[PDB]
Amino acid sequence: MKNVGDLMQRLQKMMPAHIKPAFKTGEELLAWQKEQGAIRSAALERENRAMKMQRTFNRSGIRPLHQNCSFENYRVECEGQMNALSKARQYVEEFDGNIASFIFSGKPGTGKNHLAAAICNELLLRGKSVLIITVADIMSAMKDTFRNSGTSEEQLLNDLSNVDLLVIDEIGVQTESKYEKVIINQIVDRRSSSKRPTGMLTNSNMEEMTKLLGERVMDRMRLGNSLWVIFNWDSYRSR
Amino acid sequence: MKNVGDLMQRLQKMMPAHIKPAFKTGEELLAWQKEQGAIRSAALERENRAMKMQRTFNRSGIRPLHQNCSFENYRVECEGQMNALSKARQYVEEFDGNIASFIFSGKPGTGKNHLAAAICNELLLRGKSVLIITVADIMSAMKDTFRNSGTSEEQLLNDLSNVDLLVIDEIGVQTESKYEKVIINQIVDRRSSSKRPTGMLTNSNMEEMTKLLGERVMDRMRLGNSLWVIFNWDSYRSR
Amino acid sequence: IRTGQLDDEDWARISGTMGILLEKRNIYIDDSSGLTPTEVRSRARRIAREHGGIGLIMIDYLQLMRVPALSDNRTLEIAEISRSLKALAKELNVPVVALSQLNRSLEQRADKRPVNSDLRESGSIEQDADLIMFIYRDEVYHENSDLKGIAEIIIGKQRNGPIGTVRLTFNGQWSRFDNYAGPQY
DNA sequence: TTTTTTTTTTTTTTTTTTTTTTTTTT
Ligand SMILES: Nc1ncnc2c1ncn2[C@@H]1O[C@H](COP(=O)(O)OP(=O)(O)O)[C@@H](O)[C@H]1O
Ligand SMILES: Nc1ncnc2c1ncn2[C@@H]1O[C@H](COP(=O)(O)OP(=O)(O)O)[C@@H](O)[C@H]1O
Repeated sequence: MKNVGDLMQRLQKMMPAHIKPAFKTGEELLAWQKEQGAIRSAALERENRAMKMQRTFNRSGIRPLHQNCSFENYRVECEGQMNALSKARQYVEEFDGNIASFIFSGKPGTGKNHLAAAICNELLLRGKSVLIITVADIMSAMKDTFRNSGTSEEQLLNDLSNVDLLVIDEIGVQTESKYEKVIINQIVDRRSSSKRPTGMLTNSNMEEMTKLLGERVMDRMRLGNSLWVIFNWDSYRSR
Repeated sequence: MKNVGDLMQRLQKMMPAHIKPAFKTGEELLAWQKEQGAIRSAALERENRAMKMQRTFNRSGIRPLHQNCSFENYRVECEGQMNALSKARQYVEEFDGNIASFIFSGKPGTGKNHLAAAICNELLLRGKSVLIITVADIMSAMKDTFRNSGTSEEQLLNDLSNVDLLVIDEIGVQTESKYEKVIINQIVDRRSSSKRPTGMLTNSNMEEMTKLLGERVMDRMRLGNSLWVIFNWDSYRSR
Repeated sequence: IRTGQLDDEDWARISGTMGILLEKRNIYIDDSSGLTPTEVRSRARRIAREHGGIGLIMIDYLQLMRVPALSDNRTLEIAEISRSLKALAKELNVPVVALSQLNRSLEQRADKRPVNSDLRESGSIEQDADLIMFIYRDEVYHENSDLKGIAEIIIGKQRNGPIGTVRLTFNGQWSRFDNYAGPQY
């Protein structure tokens, strides 16, 4: 009824001019489809990694309180602030494949979570996973996992070990639970021994910590540049 | 249409000279085939045994912190170190068909996992199965196994029994749990009763440990040369 | 496309794929419903003699194929169908993609990956074939999945090649499977 | 006969850690 030019012309009756069909042949169309497919695959994988964190846990790795939490806003007051801040910077930069833990010890209100979240904000741009979490919330996850037979705590610990940068928060408290001890040592065991990093946040001293944190745990924490940064300062929000 | 001559000539047209078949006959064919059959079956059963615990679980064997763990990076300090290294070597050399266990004891930072992993590194290349593991990780696997009915704690225990050298780590902590004790003693019962070796790694003394590993399990471990080898040094990473 | 709500880049890519497909004149779609293997062989032999020789056939939802002789017995109907299609493929020396539905046996199984058994009728199709490859897309069954946008092609039989489980990405907004250069399987 | 899909009723087989408040008597 109608031929090549006539059909394409009946179709240019719709589309305006200066139309570069962009392929003209098959040898190129397959290649373009290949390219776009690899791109969409990468994006899809990113999205599903994110969803895996949202399903295994709740609470997207950084919270909306420490979300706008880069290095820049960290107001400077003293020299230890540089000893912490620039050390954090080189810790981020030298993080790649580095077995380098860290413990920020210090009083509350000092910006421990703040710099530990600046780290994580950077590593999100790097393309890695993160999680700031409280041990209370971890044990809550455990004890909720006990309920349902769809997820299990070994699956949970594997989800934790599969994380790139895990950090723990509110550890200095002397909760005496055997079942907290067996988890808090096992996690860092499964991470360090699996050749992955981790870094805690505390309010305590080394020996204050070392009876709660077993000798093995401190041993598997102290590697390379173990980063024993400490805050011996006055709280921020009282200013 | 065609005979041996013309056909094999057209065959050499494909493939060049000096391709001599190395069979020439009907019996050597089947003989070498059976030879390769058994050789293939060797690595086949090897792959089965080694993929059990990488399909169900991860990292079955030595784990990447203690992988690059030759005997020779072992730093020399004292006669205790000489005793440890030398006795480890002779334990490996007299390993085959020899019911001999090991219970290292002492503080961390001394080379328990180090020596166990050097041992297991060698017994890999000798052709034997190995698994360094935490008791917490075993119990985590159990508590996950209760979920699915396809697998079973029976299946995992028989798999551990199928291992040549089962070893245990971080047993020193005093968890009194019934379901932990049944596993920790039943495993040794199954292995030793089936004429199979293993060995443990702890911190405490024989008596303080023996309420955790029953008199039964301890005496059933202490066969041949029990190899109690003890470390009473300072931590390595303190240096 | 079925709304006309499209932009210049899209108008262009349509022009391109169109102006490609017109130049070759490969494809030949039959929009007739209740065909028989007789008619399939006829049409295929017709496109064969004229246009060189064909290279591929696709048959959507095989079970609609008929042969009124065996309309009283359905299993034998499908058997005749399958033999006819195999003989066709052997005649013209091409492949014959022949879709087929599955039965509702894999629903009461908790795995939902189809097996070679779960074919819609007669079980000859699990015998007359050189290749089966089912499809499985977990996001249909599991909303709790971290495996979405991902459709895997469970091979289930191949007489001259390996079994497997291939993995690909589904984007049904434009009705395509694409390659999944991702982790292993 | 033997295949196949569909619904409906019967039996049988399979199951751990957690956290608390007590509250004694020294
Ligand atoms: N040097 C600083 N500059 C800017 N904000 C700070 C500083 N130190 C503390 N803060 C603020 O104080 C809050 C508490 O610090 P954070 O580390 O989150 O808690 P904690 O001090 O208990 O670890 C943060 O929300 C942060 O905004
Ligand atoms: N004799 C030694 N020479 C060199 N390094 C050692 C020695 N003993 C222990 N180490 C090191 O100390 C760390 C702890 O040793 P290991 O036995 O693996 O754990 P643990 O000391 O807790 O048993 C390891 O990183 C190991 O390399």
